[PDB]
Amino acid sequence: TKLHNTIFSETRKFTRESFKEIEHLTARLANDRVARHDFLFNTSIVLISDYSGEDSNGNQLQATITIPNEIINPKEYDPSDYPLAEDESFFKQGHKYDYLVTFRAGSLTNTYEPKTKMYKLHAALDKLMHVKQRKSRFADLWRELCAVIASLDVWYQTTNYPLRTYVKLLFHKGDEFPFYESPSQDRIIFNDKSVASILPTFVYTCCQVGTAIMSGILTHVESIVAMNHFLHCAKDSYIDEKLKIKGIGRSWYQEALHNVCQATVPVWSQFNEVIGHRTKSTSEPHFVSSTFISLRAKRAELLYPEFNAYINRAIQLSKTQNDVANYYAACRAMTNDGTFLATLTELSLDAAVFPRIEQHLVTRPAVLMSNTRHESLKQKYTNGVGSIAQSYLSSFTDEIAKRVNGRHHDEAWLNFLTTSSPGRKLTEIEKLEVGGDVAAWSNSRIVMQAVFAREYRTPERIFKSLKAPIKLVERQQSDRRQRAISGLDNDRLFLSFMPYTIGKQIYELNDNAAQGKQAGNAFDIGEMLYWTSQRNVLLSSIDVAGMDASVTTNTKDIYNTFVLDVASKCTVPRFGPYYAKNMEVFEAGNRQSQVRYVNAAWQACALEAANSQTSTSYESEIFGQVKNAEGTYPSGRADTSTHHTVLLQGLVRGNELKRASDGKNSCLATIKILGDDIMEIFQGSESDTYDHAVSNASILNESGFATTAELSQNSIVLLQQLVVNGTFWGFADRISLWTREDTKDIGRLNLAMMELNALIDDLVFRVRRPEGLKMLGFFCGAICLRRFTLSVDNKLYDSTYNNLSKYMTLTKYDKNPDSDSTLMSLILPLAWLFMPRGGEYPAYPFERRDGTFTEDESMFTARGAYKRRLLYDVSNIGEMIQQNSMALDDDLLHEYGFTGALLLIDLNILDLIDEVKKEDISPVKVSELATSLEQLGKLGEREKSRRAASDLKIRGHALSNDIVYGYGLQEKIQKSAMATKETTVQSKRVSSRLHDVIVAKTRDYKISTIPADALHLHEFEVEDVTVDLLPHAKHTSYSSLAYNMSFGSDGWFAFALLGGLDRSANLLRLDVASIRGNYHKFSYDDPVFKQGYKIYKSDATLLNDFFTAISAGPKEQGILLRAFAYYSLYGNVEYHYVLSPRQLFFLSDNPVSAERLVRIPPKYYVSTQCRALYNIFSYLHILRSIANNRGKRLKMVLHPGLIAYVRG
Amino acid sequence: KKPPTVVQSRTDVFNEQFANEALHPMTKVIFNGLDVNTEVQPLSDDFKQI
RNA sequence: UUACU
Ligand SMILES: [C]O[C]1[C]([O])[C]([C]OP([O])(=O)[O-]P(=O)([O-])OP(=O)([O-])O[C][C]2O[C](N3[C]=[N+]([C])C4=C3N=C([N])[N]C4=O)[C]([O])[C]2[O])O[C]1N1[C]=NC2=C1N=[C]N=C2[N]
Ligand SMILES: O=c1ccn([C@@H]2O[C@H](COP(=O)(O)OP(=O)(O)OP(=O)(O)O)[C@@H](O)[C@H]2O)c(=O)[nH]1
Ligand SMILES: [Mg+2]
Ligand SMILES: [Mg+2]
Repeated sequence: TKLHNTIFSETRKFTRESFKEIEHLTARLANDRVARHDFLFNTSIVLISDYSGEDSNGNQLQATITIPNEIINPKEYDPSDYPLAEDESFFKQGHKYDYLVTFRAGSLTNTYEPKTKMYKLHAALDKLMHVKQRKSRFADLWRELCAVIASLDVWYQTTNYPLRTYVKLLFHKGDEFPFYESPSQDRIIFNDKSVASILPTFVYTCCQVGTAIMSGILTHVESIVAMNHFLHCAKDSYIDEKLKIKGIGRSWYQEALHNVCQATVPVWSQFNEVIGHRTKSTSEPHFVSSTFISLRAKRAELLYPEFNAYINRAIQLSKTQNDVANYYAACRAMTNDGTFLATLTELSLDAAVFPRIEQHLVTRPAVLMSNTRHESLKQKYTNGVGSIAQSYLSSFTDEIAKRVNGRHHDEAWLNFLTTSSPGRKLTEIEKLEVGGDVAAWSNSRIVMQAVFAREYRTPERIFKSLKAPIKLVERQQSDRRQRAISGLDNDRLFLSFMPYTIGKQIYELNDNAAQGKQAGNAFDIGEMLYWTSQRNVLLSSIDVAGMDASVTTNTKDIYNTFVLDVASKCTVPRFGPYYAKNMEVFEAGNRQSQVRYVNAAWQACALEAANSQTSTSYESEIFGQVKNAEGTYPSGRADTSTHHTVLLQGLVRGNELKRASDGKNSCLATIKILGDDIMEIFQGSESDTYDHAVSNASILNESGFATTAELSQNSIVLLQQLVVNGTFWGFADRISLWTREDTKDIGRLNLAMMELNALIDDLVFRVRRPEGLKMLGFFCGAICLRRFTLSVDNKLYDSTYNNLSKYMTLTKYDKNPDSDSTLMSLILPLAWLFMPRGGEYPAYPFERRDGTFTEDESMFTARGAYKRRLLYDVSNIGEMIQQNSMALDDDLLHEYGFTGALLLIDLNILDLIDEVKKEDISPVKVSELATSLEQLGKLGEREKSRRAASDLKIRGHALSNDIVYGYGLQEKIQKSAMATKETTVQSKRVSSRLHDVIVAKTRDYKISTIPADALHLHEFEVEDVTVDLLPHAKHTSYSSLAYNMSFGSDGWFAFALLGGLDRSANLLRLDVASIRGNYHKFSYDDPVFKQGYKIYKSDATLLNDFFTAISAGPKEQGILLRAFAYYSLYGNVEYHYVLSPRQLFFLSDNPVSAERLVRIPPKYYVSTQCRALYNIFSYLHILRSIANNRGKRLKMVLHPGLIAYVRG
Repeated sequence: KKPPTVVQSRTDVFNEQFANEALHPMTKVIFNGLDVNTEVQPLSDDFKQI
């Protein structure tokens, strides 16, 4: 007490009385404003110091805790900080301090009256300081800051760490916190008006640095150098200073890798296994040593001199390639706090989406054909930058016209007009004349098409939406500045769709039109891991800077020729509101109109290409309606990922045709373009590759693009994932644990813990200490995510309290006039943080009866039905096999409180809140709307998919809802009833049904055990003879193949003992998601693939029937079947487990690799799947218990009922 | 007893699997006598020597 | 109050 003298802070594990201490302290420290203020701010902790330590390496470092006077007493408002023009039309152009300058809370005030533009300015700058500063992911702002600072007590066992001194000196006023947030009234309301305006961001910076201290990236003395740099950024503008440091403060490793010089690295093979290690001497070549002199001058003056002195030690002291990796991830977390950079978007309209013209103008095509209006129909390039691009691209127009021919587009329209979002419109007067139900539905894309289903074949539909202005959606990232993107309505989305479908088929044609991120694991980098491992290579990785701006309308035209020249050779009838007809076409070098025959693709593309309006128009609370000056790329259209992929593919590949055209070689190997991130690979002498590396820059420089500049020997980046030397560097700070800003799919639920488990698994190979990150995710799982607030009604409030207080304490809340619902919040005990259905989080070692403790669950622990074994693991599984019993200890589960958590599981609150929303909406109003949707499409025999889904279920077994087609017409409507709210009349019958669920399950509870589990109760016994260590472990012994895979760690040894990554599994999974919406982690759940396999393995003669429930085409059918037949070696449907490929990057997918590690005495092989089921037993317990693996080989013993259960 | 710190025993399995070679024996000087390295005990302790 | 891959 408090949390640094606990028995858990010493061991660090769950003794039977130590778990009652952590329950008592965190629940006390949760639901008090006061207790929290005790814990962060006792007077017993000294002020710290002239501190000294060792900056994450062998050497030592000292630094002083300095706080500037711009934070301890900030200035006044200075209204020349956010000036206007001569009119009040927009902010002054070229203004600096575009973000929220630190000015001391008090000074903003309104003076004058509710009009006269400047009042709406000070009112909206108040929305910047009070509303747009908080973005707390799980809990409120103060519970989250206490979650590091409590976990940072428990891990380091003391309170002499100097992060709490920044907690004390930056804010302490002796009665109460300087500021809190309301939730109900939605703003941060202050309690000291003299405190800095910028401080609610400094919670999240103290949050993130303590996350980095816990991760092991930064030590204690290094976080001094961190925190001083952040407060130095806060002198004038905390983010405007950070965005200039963001470029300099991480470009410095190319000097330190140069100075290290000769560095011994692993190498990879073509099929990404480690085959060798070589010592390859990193001295970056002569022409980037000239970029060191120019860059180190900018390092000297733009940076804080102690942050600069930390960098200049990392150039000089670094001795291995591992050593630069230590400083680089640690200097990277000094330049970021993970806070998403949020201001009012009128400030960032000038910075983000204003079009720039970098130097050259791009000239126009020779228009060859034009219809009755003089506009571009067919056009060809003449000796420009585009003629380089169409030298490569125009060859594809003869093949894509048979792939863009052979889709039938009206079908692919309704499948791309999934993902319910917005149309721009607020429907209007005709929202009354469609219905009051479909009034509230009217946000989704699939619904705003259904309301206007009649207009889809008229050509005046698209003409009446040129009149509709495009509205600016804003969305922000982790380190980029506040960015805007254009939310197009359904008709401006329509014209961009045929350029999206044409530019999509170049992806299957050309490898180098490249990788979508379905792998999650090593195959997203297994390209970059190979070419860096090679000899005589220089690697360039190009970002252009800003690539929304740059695309003027003329640069946009290079994609327009490629989309036209496909559509002429093709034959698409009708497409939409068109039809293949007989147009008057001017043929340049003819006098006189000669009528060609045009198809609908042709017409549509010409119209869209001609007509293009680009401006985004944002309605302001300050100004009237600010409109972006057009000529940007309105990045939401349909083709916002293909227009920057197909373009840059034409410019760089087209270069090596033009260089080959005039007697120079090409000397370029594979290039991976996901727009805008260009990444090409060169080979030859150090002079030949550079003669090509300039021209790839210089043609992009003369295309009107600002390529930033990046290249090196042994350095390469793509999709914000650094690969170097054949090792993977992390970028840990981009996963901010504690900032969301989504305002969409917020959980304080079971689903709020899934949002922790997915982000905790993002950081398992970006961390230097994954055990410490498990300590951090536990207390933030404990302290923050603890309380579920529910509005009952009064009569049921009495017995809702009495029934649930039997097991776990439920908070009660003070009674209400004249709203008739009291609030009350349940307290969700710490066992629920470990449950299979609740929080699926890996545990600490518990106590058995005697008690010899369980195994400490590591970061590689798989989730779903495995956390139900942890319940049996407490009951001494080895003992159970001794007495031959499936019996269970109700004493030990009730003592910790496992029994009080599975009640909360069985109450099933989440789908019950979904059931009442499913209860209220009439399915008759949905069906008339959704019959009109299938009128646009197929046309007929989407009915045969509903028939195939229903024929399959009544003959066999349930194939569930989202997957099969016309239900996933119906399910795509449903999400707006899911969206448009919980509100109070529906919320009063939430409590009536839940209280009926309560009084049934409280009336008695015992742990419900199923016949479907025998099927844990197996325990491994350690022996005295060691494993072999898989000779690629000698190669990755040095140096630091990932961050946590340092020599003699848990992740390295798991990559050594468990071993390997096959190519054979996750190529077919990389082949599966090319069907079904690929661009990210795609973790193995995949409700097509698991549901189809449970029919394939046990059951399938029916498997003809639910392929047309997918409406899987014959090609699409071929992908899935090859993955089903390979997923029949391993493993079982009967025993469920889930991990993510983000959780185990280089570790193997297969339980086949773990059967090498555990002998099974072969009297246990007792069923036909039973060899394939014992592998998962051998697979998981190695990954679960890896922190207690000496390198012995464990052996399996079984309960005879587990032998008896699988016999059947 | 001792048993040392399973990180330091995980590198024990890595050590005794991937052994290497050392100990060059050359020094190597001129000796104009007989370079004696070993001694020989007598084969039969039989006689006292009063 | 809210976009596409
Ligand atoms: C029906 O019911 C409901 C719920 O329940 C709610 C929620 O609440 P909550 O959030 O839970 O809260 P919390 O957060 O928990 O808190 P804490 O953080 O714990 O602490 C606190 C604090 O807070 C505050 N407060 C403030 N403010 C502002 C407020 C408060 N309280 C209240 N009650 N209110 C308000 O406003 C303080 O200060 C402190 O500090 O909610 C509900 N909901 C609400 N509303 C609504 C809902 N739903 C739907 N609808 C509506 N309207
Ligand atoms: O939500 C998103 C995020 C990103 N994009 C993608 O953004 C690309 C354009 O954005 P850029 O990638 O060109 O921005 P920039 O790098 O020049 O900005 P700085 O780092 O220099 O500060 C587009 O080509 C697109 O594919 C989106 O369309 N939507
Ligand atoms: Mg870029
Ligand atoms: Mg980018």
